[PDB]
Amino acid sequence: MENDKGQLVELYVPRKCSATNRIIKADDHASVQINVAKVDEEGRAIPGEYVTYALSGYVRSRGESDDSLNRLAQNDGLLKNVWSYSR
Amino acid sequence: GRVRTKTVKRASKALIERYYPKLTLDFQTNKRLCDEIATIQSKRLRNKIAGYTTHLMKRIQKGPVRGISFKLQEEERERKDQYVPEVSALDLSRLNVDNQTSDLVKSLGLKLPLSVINVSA
Amino acid sequence: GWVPVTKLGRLVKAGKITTIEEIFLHSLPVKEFQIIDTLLPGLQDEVMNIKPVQKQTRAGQRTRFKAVVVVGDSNGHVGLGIKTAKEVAGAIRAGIIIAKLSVIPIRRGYWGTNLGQPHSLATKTTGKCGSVTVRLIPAPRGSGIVASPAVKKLLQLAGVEDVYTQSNGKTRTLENTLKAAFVAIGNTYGFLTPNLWAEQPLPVSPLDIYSDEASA
Amino acid sequence: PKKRASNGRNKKGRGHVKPVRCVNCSKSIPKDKAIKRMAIRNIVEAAAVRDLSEASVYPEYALPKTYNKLHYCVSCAIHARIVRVRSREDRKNRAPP
Amino acid sequence: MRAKWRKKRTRRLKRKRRKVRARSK
Amino acid sequence: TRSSVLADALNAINNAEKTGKRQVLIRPSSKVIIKFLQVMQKHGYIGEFEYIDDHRSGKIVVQLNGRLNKCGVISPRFNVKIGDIEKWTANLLPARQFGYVILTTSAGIMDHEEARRKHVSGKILGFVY
Amino acid sequence: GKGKPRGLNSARKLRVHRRNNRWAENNYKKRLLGTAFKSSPFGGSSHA
Amino acid sequence: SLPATFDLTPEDAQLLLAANTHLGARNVQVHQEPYVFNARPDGVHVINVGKTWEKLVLAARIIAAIPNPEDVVAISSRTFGQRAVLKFAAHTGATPIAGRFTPGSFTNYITRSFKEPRLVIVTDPRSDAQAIKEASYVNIPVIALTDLDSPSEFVDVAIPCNNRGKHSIGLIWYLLAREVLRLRGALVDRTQPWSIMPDLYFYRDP
RNA sequence: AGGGGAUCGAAGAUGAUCAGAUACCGUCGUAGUCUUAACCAUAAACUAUGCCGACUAGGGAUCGGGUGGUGUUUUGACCCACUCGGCACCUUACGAGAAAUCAAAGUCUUUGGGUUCUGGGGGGAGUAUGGUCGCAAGGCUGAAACUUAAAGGAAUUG
Repeated sequence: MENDKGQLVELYVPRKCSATNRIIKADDHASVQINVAKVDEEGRAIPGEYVTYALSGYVRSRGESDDSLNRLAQNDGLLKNVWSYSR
Repeated sequence: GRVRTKTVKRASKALIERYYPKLTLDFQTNKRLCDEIATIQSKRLRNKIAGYTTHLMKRIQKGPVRGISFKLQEEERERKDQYVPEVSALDLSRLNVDNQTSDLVKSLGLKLPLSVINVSA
Repeated sequence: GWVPVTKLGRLVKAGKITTIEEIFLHSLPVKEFQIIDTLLPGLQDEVMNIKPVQKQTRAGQRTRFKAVVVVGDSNGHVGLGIKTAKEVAGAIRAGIIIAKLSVIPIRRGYWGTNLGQPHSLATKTTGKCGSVTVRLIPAPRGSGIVASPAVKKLLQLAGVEDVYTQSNGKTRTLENTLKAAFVAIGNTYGFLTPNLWAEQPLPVSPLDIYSDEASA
Repeated sequence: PKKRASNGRNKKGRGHVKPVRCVNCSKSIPKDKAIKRMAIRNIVEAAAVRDLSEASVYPEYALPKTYNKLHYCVSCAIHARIVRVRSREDRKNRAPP
Repeated sequence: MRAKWRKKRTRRLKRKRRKVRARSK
Repeated sequence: TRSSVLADALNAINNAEKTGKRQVLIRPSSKVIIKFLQVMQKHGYIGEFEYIDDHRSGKIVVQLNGRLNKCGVISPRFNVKIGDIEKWTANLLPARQFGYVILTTSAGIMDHEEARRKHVSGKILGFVY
Repeated sequence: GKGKPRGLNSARKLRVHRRNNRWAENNYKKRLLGTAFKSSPFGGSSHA
Repeated sequence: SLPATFDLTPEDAQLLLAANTHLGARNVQVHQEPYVFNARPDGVHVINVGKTWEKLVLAARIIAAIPNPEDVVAISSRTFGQRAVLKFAAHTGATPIAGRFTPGSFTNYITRSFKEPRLVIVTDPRSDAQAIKEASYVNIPVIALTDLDSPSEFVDVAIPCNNRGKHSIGLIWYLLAREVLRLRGALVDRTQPWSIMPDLYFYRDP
């Protein structure tokens, strides 16, 4: 949100859940942010680097968090044969 | 009634976790240690504190008691937490698997020493 | 003096967290009232109402007091706090602390053209506590805060300049009207508008990038 | 307010349930609401078993049993300690003692 | 008084107003 | 019995998005449903969708994203003069910078801001925002 | 829906229904019956 | 994508089926259906060991992400899992919570048992519900060893496995420790086996 | 109005308790209880919850029908999986509610699927009067003067 001459007049831009694309508000205290470690050629984690995800409180409370991470992980290559689209 | 209060139960508890080697199974000796080991404000309280401690040494003789840990018992505890058999219970003594279990091995594509046996409800 | 007892409290004193926007952005829990006031030193407080309350015992009525407090910046941050205590002074003192721990932001946009600075809410929002329902609609410039005396104070201490309000239900219970207004105004950041549709990368949590400093 | 979700009886999908009479006070209570117990006891009580065996003109005579099913209305079920007032959370329990 | 017995009383009252008025009619 | 198929279609879409699902199946299809879903699509609200043929008025499958807040119908389809749109939008739109009200005119099914350009008006159908 | 018709051609039921339900109001009942001119000692005047 | 050396090796498969990690509960809940392979007669559902291992490495990778090792907390309230946790916290740096979970560990900031971790692992969500529920107030990720019928509310990575077997519970804890150590460089070669036998993680009945 | 009339039993009669007991308790006992022909049209007639339609969370048990299993005992009975239509039940809160609670009482200030019925502080009053139905008891429709600051719902501590 900008003003008549291009200046951003918004306090801050909130994140959004990966599984649902909904805003993660300030006091959504069930929400999480996972970090998945990348691996060098020798099969060892690379310090300080991740493939990051966020999941909203709603998803986690319904029990869909496990399935939604399987979808996202497999897409990004972090898993091979965990998720099948046809149920 | 002969129910001790918490100021006695806890004072005796503190003595055992810090002075197990020196306590004995005898009231009179334990009476004199509590004078050299703790500062107590009366003859009456001092007798009661020592009396319970004797009672607790008797318990520890027959077996360990919940709520009291001391240098000797914890050392013998950790020693048996390093136990491990000669051969794993997972190691092969001869592996059997159901028919459906066998199908799973095939799908994954692993070669294993499978024996199949029948199964029913 | 102050000695932290939580990871966020340590980083804030050490200066690694400088603005309150990082806390809201990552939704970190706040459990030390010193964190809020080291980042928003401009807060001003207000006690809305004080009422007595009694329970029954064999030897008569046990009387204790209830105080409501609102703290805010008049620049986009507010909080609401209620405490019950044996003395009136204590209820107020503890109410300021509970209110501060619950500071939330607000989203201010325009009613018409995007000329000048924001002056009103970005969208209609509703809030409900008990039976009271407070609804805020955008209003043009020069309208002012069209609301009852109790709710007007909360909106002034939030930074909204022009706003309409409609209420339904038993408004006379002031704790529920102020709670309903507080929920309604915080929902302004939950509502997704088309100007946020863009995808932004997730920032790395401050508690991870300054990991060593948080430990001690 | 509503105290029980079953209305204190066991009627669902039914218009009417014919009534029975309590065994202590002789009052009509619908079958599905009545408190019902089964009292099976040896005909010869325990303290008399030895004398009857010694007196039997047979060896190995099995003691006959007496069977009956008893219906109580709520008022007489409370009094006879067959059922007792029970707490909020503990009312929902269905499992016998 | 109990709602049931108040209904009964009113009914017995009407029955009598119904026969005192029948003298004139 | 079934009175408005559009009311069913938007109800299904709203309920699914509200609970997180990323797709829906709306049955039966209709021309007015396709035309409504193209306006929703043209502004990014829904995404792709497909029409399953079954010789019996067909089914549809809609791919959603998190954008949609509420989609609904206004029944009965009230007559709207040209100058009364400014009092319909002010009633059922979060603000006057986004959101649409879709109304059927002789020029076709259109959102109100395309009806202002073309200078047309007619019956009202629903809204999306 | 709710307990009223919504159809475009349902206006008559909404007029007549409401007309019937205005008689629960105390103000409406007194004014139309005109009980001021019948039972009020002042007959509807400000002073007597 | 992971190097091909991470696939399920035959040596590991012998361990997994030996410990009966592939024998599931007689009931399955909808969210766990993808982890089921086929239904034997008698109703026992065989868990797909392939997805068990693949999920196991991903859980290991999230564990290796947290910088300070003391911020990973391992809970196990039941007897079969307490020894496994104490040794998982030994070889790695995780802080264990064995025995009973004190309400207010993650929420009350003046209790002597206050832990504010970055990841928690639990052996059985049904019995460790207090830890998982409290994990939802303070934004704490959760990993859990999950049987086909266990609840999945507030659980992010579920490592499907038999959780009613003594050998099964221990082996899964043993395997994670191995993978986190390897990722961090503690162990040199992924090819060779580890020199600590899995029986160190099992529960002694006397 | 005929028939039947064993049991229980408004009325009635009695014995006892009691300050009184034209009540509860004990014993008698007519109308009634049951059937045929014809009236009445009522109830806490209750799920205190209108009907048709779509959509939204998890788990097991049961009634009817159908499909697959040559399952097992000697396709009848069972057993396992699936499906349609019912009577319900357990767990939970995305949601609703003033709460008690509720898978509908949700998809309602982000207010519109179709439709019918009813209510507007508490009393006077479901009363008076006028109609209409009934053999009668009575049913349906149903006011006004006057009076009043509270009646009332769900939970909390005593």
